Amino acid sequence: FSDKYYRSAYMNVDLNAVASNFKVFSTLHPNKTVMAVVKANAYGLGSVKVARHLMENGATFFAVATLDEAIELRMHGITAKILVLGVLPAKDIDKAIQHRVALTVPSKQWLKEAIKNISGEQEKKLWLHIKLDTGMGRLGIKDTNTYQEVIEIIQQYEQLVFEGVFTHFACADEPGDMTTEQYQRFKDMVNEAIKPEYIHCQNSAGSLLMDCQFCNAIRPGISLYGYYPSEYVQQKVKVHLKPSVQLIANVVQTKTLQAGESVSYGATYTATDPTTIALLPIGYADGYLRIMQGSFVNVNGHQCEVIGRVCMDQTIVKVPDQVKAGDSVILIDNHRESPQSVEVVAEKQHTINYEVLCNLSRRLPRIYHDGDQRFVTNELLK
Amino acid sequence: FSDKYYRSAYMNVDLNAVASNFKVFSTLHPNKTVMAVVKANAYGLGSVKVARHLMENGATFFAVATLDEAIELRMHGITAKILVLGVLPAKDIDKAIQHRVALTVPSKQWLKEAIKNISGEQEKKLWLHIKLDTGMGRLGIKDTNTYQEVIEIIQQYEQLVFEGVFTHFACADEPGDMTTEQYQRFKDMVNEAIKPEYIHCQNSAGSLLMDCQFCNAIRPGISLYGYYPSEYVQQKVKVHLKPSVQLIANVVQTKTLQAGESVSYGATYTATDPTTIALLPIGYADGYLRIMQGSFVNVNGHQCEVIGRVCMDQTIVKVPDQVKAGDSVILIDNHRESPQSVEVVAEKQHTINYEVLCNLSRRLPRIYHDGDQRFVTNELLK
Ligand SMILES: *Cc1c(COP(=O)(O)O)cnc(CCC#C)c1O
Ligand SMILES: *Cc1c(COP(=O)(O)O)cnc(CCC#C)c1O
Ligand SMILES: [Cl-]
Ligand code: NA
Ligand code: NA
Ligand code: NA
Ligand code: NA
Ligand code: NA
Ligand code: NA
Repeated sequence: FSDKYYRSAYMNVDLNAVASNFKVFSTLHPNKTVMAVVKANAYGLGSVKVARHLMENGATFFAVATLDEAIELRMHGITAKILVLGVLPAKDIDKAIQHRVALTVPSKQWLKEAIKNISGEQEKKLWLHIKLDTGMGRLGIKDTNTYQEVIEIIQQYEQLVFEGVFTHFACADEPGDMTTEQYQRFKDMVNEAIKPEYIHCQNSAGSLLMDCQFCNAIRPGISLYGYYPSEYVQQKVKVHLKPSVQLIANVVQTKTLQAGESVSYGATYTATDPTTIALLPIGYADGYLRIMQGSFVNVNGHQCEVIGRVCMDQTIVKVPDQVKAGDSVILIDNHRESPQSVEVVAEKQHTINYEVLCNLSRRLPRIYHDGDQRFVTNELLK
Repeated sequence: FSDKYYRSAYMNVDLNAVASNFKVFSTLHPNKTVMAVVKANAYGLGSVKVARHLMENGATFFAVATLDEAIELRMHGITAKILVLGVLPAKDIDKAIQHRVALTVPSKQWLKEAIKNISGEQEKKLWLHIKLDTGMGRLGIKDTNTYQEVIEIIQQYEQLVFEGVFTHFACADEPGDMTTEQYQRFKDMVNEAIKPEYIHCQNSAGSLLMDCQFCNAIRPGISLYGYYPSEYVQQKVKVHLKPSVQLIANVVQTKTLQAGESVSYGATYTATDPTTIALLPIGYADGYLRIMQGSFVNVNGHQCEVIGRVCMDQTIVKVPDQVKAGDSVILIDNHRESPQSVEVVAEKQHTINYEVLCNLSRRLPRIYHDGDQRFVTNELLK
């Protein structure tokens, strides 16, 4: 029954906006493969639906964080190339081979362990992308000799393929020399060995700000979904990105508080004079976190304050008398210049747009728009 | 049956602890039905597994927030009584009837609309619990005349059953007279009409701090899972609750930063002298939010600082030289007196324990423990 929902709170996900943003990247980098980053459930949009729609618009390569994410894509019909960006436990190597998923090599020791765990039951090629650390300081190979040795090991085993090499920028969304230094260091390492088929270093910020002619693939994530990685990037670039997400809830009913009556846990809001309130069927278990108290939402065109504590499943809003049961409320709006933009919500949460999206929980249905056609995913009813 | 998982980051969920906490409440209130609150996926633990286990230990009644949650329980074999605590859209009334789910009545107008939407295709009884507002100030009937009229409407339709009446405390977890006042107001209203089968007002805090002899059912949520609703409640009561959750990740690999090398986005941590770091395969898309930077985690017995920005899928920790790949890291510990307790994590997040648990995302497998038996749910592969 996963195409039905029974509470009027949901995310609208505009797949046409996503496809449009993908085309912007394709057009900016016409000689590169766009390796769409759909990790973390496509940043809360739903990786299965996003990846399927992107394949219909010409995507041929995805990146995810974990093998679970890659297998989830394979099980739901994705036949594109997939790279797992995290480090797979070596004992699970045969599953990556079986499912035709490319893996990240973080170190020489990982590769040696992976080789020891290949049983021979899965005989297909293992596709490998070697990760270089050029300044991010997480896992990755830092020295050129190690990079060369890993390639030489791969060359001694017919089953192992050196498919790609990559790095990742730490500060591409802010001004400074770090990004150019990382890119030059990447080239310096990659130029000391045979070149693989895929060479990639650019996230959304990198892809929006630099050509990087040396690379032949890019890895945009957040900007596919229609968000600039930072304000600095938005200010620097001319390309228009289309926000893909709205968060909507309908007023269940309105109620009148009299002077001296409080609302919600802790009695943290008390009416001074007759005040109309609206109850919304959404709360912090949906990802509309407690810190959202004091924000404004858009109730049928009116800017209305969230008052009292946000509850697990319910949120209270102070509203004008015209507001009635069934009115639509936009809590996250699909426009950057909006008091309900993802960025404004991120500022209220003292965080970044990425986290606002990731917070949106499994309890929210996703309602996908593709042209006239509409599709609903409700994870609870799987 | 049991799912596989391919990244070493997970939640341990101790079902024995949950059953033990349920028994504490049954023993505190031996003449009451314990209506176990398993809304929001049992506060992140997994409502299907929790509810099944509680039924095996004598639970006969659950409460959830939404009809989707109730149907999810029914589809996975739960045959207990279930009350939806939120307001169902009136158009969906036949689905509640079909699935034998009790509904909350918030107002006379809702009931009239619900009645208009009953088609006759589902002929089974519709079980109703009337919600009274005694101070919480959300939806609910606040006046006695309206309460009586709603009961009189229910009495005109053979299909409709007045099964229960309830209210909810705003401030039961803090000192003050509000809770006693609400309880007396509840009794004053309920005593003006015929009494239904179920009479309930106590959440975890209410159940721990008051007998409420007038009521014949209680609605504990967070304390079933082993957490006190507040520090005040913990300080006031002698009953020991057993925490049910650990959040675990294994070190993928360690690495040495030299002086002047930075880590993660924004280069927000720079080593002053040779520093060993560990990479953990968990991040803010898992619910370990960015604000956790600067916290301590427990790496194989050693207290270790989270350094640099927490990423979507990866977290960096500063570690002693003894730490190696594969070491277990406790990020949330199943002990209240711990620097990794849920309450300490909640303080770092500037929130409450409830939200820390709700934040734990669908990407984390839940590994259930029942004695020596172990069972895994991994939503990505479901
Ligand atoms: C998430 C991520 C991206 C996309 O970043 P945004 O465009 O959303 O800012 C690109 N590359 C990697 C690989 C790093 C590794 C391993 C990501 O993790
Ligand atoms: C969540 C909730 C509970 C349980 O609260 P805790 O024990 O976890 O503090 C009890 N009752 C209601 C009904 C309110 C309504 C409608 C809950 O929503
Ligand atoms: Cl990295
Ligand atoms: Na080879
Ligand atoms: Na190129
Ligand atoms: Na709460
Ligand atoms: Na009746
Ligand atoms: Na980030
Ligand atoms: Na979350």
